[PDB]
Amino acid sequence: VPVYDTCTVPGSFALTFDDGPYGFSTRLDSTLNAANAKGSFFINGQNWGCIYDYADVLLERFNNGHFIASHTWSHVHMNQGTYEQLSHQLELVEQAMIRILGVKPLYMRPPYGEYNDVVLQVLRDRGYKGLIMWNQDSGDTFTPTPSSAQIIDSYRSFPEKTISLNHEIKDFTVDQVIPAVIPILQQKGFSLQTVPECLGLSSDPADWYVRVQEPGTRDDSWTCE
Ligand SMILES: CC(C)(C)OC(=O)NCCC(=O)NCc1ccc(C(=O)NO)cc1
Ligand SMILES: [Zn+2]
Repeated sequence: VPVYDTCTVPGSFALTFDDGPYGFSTRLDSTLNAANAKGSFFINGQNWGCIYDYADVLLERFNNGHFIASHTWSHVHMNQGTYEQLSHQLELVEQAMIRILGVKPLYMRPPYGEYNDVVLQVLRDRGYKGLIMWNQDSGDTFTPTPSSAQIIDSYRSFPEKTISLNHEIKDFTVDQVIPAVIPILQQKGFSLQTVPECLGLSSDPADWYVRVQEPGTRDDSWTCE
């Protein structure tokens, strides 16, 4: 399975967000949508909330041209897992997306940026088309953590074709950094694209997923317990 860390489209720039959705996600998506900016979201199943509790955010995201991909169910260190454990960690996110959205993801980003040959083999066997890394880190999960002002200033020098790592579980990323950096990036000529678009893969959202069935209605299976 191909590994990607840099966009190819001239002028493109990918704002990407891990570990969500979260309690600030409707604000984040409103900010992106107001600027016609597209985000790439690498979601968990049970990590900072249960994916089924975020079904409405997920449906908005899915229907507004944002890219949704897997970050594993439990945010595991994938190099420590057996083939079977990793398959289960991916399957569980696939199943949530099937129930909520009717589709399976075709892409994923490994927690901690950690992957090996077992990970790549599982992704191949499960039909994934790519493993998505990044090439600039906002620093929003560094510890000690840089200030929002510092992170915004770093964004002023991230070049074209950046795939930037952010975490939407950080309130200041949603409320301070992204509202400041969207105009910085758009006004200097960058196109805020999803990762598949910026890789010269498809710009059609339907090409980022595999349709399985019609979206389900919430029932007692929509649980992480
Ligand atoms: C147990 C918990 C989960 C609390 O934290 C950790 O152990 N962190 C280990 C940090 C690390 O090794 N490298 C830097 C890094 C890059 C990307 C990601 C990631 O997954 N972004 O979404 C995480 C870390
Ligand atoms: Zn993560």
